[PDB]
Amino acid sequence: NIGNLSAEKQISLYDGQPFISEQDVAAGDPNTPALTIEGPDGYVIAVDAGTPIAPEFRDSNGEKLDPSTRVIVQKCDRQGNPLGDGIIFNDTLGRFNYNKMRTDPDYMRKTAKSLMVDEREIVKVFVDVPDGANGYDAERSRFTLGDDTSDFGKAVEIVDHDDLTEGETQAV
Amino acid sequence: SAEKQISLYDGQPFISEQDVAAGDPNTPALTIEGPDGYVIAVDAGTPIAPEFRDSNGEKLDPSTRVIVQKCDRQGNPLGDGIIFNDTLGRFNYNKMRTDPDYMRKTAKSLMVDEREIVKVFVDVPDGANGYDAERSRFTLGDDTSDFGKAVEIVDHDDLTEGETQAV
Amino acid sequence: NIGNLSAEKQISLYDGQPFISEQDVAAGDPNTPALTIEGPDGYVIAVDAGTPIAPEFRDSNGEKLDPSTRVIVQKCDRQGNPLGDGIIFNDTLGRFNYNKMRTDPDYMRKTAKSLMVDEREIVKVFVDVPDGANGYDAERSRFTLGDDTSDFGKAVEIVDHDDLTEGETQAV
Amino acid sequence: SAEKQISLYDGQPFISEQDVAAGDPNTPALTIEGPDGYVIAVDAGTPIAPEFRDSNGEKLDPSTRVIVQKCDRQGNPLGDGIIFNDTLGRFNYNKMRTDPDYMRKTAKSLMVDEREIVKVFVDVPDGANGYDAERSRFTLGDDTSDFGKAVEIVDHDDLTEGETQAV
Amino acid sequence: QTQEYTLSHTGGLLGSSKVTTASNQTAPQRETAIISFEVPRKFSEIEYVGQRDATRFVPRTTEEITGTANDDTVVQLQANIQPIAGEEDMADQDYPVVVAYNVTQGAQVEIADVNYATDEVTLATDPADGDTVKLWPIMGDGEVQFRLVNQFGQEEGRVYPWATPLYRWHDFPQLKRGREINLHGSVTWQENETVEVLLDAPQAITWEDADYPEGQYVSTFEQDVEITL
Amino acid sequence: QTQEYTLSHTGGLLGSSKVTTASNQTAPQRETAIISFEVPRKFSEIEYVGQRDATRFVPRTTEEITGTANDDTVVQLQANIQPIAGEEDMADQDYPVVVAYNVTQGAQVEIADVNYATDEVTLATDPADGDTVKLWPIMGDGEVQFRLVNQFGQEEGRVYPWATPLYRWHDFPQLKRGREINLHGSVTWQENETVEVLLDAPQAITWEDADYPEGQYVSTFEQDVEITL
Repeated sequence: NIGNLSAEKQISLYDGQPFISEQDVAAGDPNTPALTIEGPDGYVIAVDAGTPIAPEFRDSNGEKLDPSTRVIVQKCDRQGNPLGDGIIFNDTLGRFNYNKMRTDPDYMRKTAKSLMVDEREIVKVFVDVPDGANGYDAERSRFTLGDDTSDFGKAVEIVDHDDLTEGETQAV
Repeated sequence: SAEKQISLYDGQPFISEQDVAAGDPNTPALTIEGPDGYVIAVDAGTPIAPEFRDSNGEKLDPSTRVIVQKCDRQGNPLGDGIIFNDTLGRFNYNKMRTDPDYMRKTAKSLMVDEREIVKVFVDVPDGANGYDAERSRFTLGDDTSDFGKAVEIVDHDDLTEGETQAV
Repeated sequence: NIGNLSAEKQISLYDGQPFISEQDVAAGDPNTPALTIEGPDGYVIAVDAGTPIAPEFRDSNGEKLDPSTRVIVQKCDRQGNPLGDGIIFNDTLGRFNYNKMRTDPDYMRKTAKSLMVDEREIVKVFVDVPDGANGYDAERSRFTLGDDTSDFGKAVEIVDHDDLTEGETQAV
Repeated sequence: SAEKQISLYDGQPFISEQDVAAGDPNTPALTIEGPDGYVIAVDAGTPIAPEFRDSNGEKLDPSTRVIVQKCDRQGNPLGDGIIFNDTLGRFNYNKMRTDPDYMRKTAKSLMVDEREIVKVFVDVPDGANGYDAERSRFTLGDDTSDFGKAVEIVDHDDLTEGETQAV
Repeated sequence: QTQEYTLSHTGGLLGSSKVTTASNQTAPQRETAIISFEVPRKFSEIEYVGQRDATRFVPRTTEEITGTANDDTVVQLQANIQPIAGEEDMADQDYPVVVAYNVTQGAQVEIADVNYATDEVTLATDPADGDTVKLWPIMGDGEVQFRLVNQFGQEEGRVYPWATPLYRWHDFPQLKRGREINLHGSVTWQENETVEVLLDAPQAITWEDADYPEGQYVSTFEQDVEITL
Repeated sequence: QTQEYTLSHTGGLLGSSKVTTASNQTAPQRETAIISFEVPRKFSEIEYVGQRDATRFVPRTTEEITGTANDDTVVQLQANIQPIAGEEDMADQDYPVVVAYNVTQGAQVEIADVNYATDEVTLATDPADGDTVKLWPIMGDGEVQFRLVNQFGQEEGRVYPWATPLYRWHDFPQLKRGREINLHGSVTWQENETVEVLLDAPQAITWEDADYPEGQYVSTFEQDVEITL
């Protein structure tokens, strides 16, 4: 036997998924996103006021880039268009202490506010490398947005669009 | 229920048989005989598998004939009451055992009290091979199937119309 | 998406299943069953008044045995014990016309009456070979009890014991 | 009555045909076309005899497919309204022309006004022999028989629902 | 706006891009996949209904047999053979249970007789030493099931949990009303909610060889559906 | 009458007969099974509850590396390596990420340094020409799921459709309250309703080699449960 489950499901995103995308990045090029999350069809995903990130962003030589580096998560509507009203997690790079912050409640770093993503909406991870630094690679890097395995950390909440009578309201 | 659907054949105890020679229609090759406390019944139409072959495992001459016939006690044939006057050269064994239309139904219904005989007389006219039974078989019913009928046996003990059926 | 289904499920049994069993048989040995169906646990199976059989019973040399051969299906309670009150399909062998009867409504041959099989009850297939004939093999033979693929023929009705409030009544 | 029961085929005037090559599903091998003042009708199920052979008088590859399809004016295919999406390697010609069960009925009914086209597209995928029509035939009905259906033709002149059927 | 339609092992409503074919695993028997059905660009949904909808599936395997100066004419096969609809009389099987083709002589190889359940065959002709022949007997002794995919690989589960065998598949005569197949199951799948058939058997399967004589396609699967446009 | 208990990759509550271990498919990546859990003779049921119940899984692979007169000291691996809980300092990893063992010299082979994400390693010692060494790095870059069986092979489906990765598995430090694992899922299975874990990855897995030094068992899986007696 199996136990029934709700439509809401708790997950944790990362690099090696299909619907997410990525690309390499060079120094001094903030407008080039290294990660492009993209809403699947017939799905909504939700993020409450605070959810962790694991912003691993290393060099080709597997070294975290300069602490002067900065990360900006950013919501985007359709049209592949950035948006300012609606933005999460403006931070540096040189502040995470990767090896612990993936684990510890205090080193953990959450969002600024909540978020919702319709069937087709983009989110981008812009990376301000100052200049003259080492280039970015993605295969030597990871990323997350939730801690669903643990018991103190939050996680991403996915729903199928069909399973709602408030779907029209959340579409508005 | 007390009623049960069955289908008879050669290798049974109460039935009996015997070999037969050419030109001897009064010698019954099969003798069915009422058991004690077991009435049986046959509606107006029920199959038969009149397999009647030679010593050499060959159906006898088509001019051969089969006559089923009721008999009361005394080992006595009876005219009022007779079923299945037919030839031999007619059945097409391999198919008639299976098909609904090559199948062969009786003339009329029948009942058999606790002691009543039935005989299967066989008119081999002449110039033919003698009959053997071990290379031959017989049936009266298809209870397994759907379209076809079967023999209705009842134990005499479980009735109150037993006297009426004895009349 | 998938459509919901009832507890009752329509199937057709045969040789190459696990819970069924079999064995080879020799001539003149009716009490040796060639097939031993056996109730699985947490299951009931049901057979209405009429359901087909495909009693393929061939020789080692892949030939149907003597038409004088006979087949008897028979219910059995526990104790590995035959039972007379409760019996299906007394028939010969030389009557099926295999090649058509697996298919055709008229050559089709159903049961005598209905049946039920609790979580642990046996059914046996006894085979009266007259004598001095060819031995039986099973690998060169098949068997069925239902026609679930077709549209005119019946099929076997399985249920899981947990999905019933009448389970106590059908246990009695 | 004005209604009449008929069965179509290749050698007729209003119908048309053409040879076809491998891997060209958009080339219709048959083009039926409404005559003037002669509406026709096809109920939910009617036979077809999709004989489609090679130059060398051989049914093409079983992976071949046939798609009957309605078309309005403009020589234009239409999606809402389609009949008989099927393969080729399925019919067993010699029997399906006769038997009731090898017979093949349509998906749904149909009507054809005075100017409306029907097409028979043929998907020969690849690696196959080209199609010829002179070594091939086609039908849509069995009016001769009893169990089977047929095409219902009517002359438009003898009606008052002609405008409704034109809508 | 619901219209019935037909599918194939090739192209059709999918352009040979929203469908794939595949062989199976043999050394470890695995309930592998051989064929899929991805919804293409256009449709709103597809529906399958066993007990209402039909099916056809003609599977064959492949091997390779040399020849000899004192050629044998006789072969054995590790793949059990049966008829299709009735007798094993190759003239009237409704399609043959064996196909053969010599490679040196680019020509057919006709059959004389079959050792039926022995799973051996006698041929009509006499092959030559070092001469290659390709055979395509039918496939039996194997299961089949359906299942579903949630746009990734996360399976919803399966259509109908119980399997179905292929010797049985051959046995039931296709092409006869009532005697048609109608499985059990009832499903629906929209865009990119692909379906995949599954098969568990020892033996291989063959979709194409490019030397099979009869129409480029060794096997097939074909099926009816009820589509919303 | 509900009591919590623990399972293992070996015996325990199953006698090494109601459990099996198995490797995986590599050349075609397949979401294969490596381990099962059959209910034994006795129990009425078993229960798993992610978000309440724990889990542990320590996977390692295997290879074979020769040596040379002018031996290299250096190796590369086609299996991505990461730490477990924090740094790659082999002294304080909470268990090593690599194990090595020379075969000729039936002795360990200690490590000097690791090329971390390069997936290469430097050793402490100097192997000899034609000298064999066996390694057991950890396994990453692979998924995992659970599922269920209805006494035959007819799957009910799966516990929780979405997978979980193994580099992540290593990353989360085991042995720490709150930082423990608690997946999602809630199930129950009675007698012979076996469970099977599944894994999809390129690389192999190893349960035993009979030459692994540290305790006869190269890998493990261990788990908590809530049993009705």
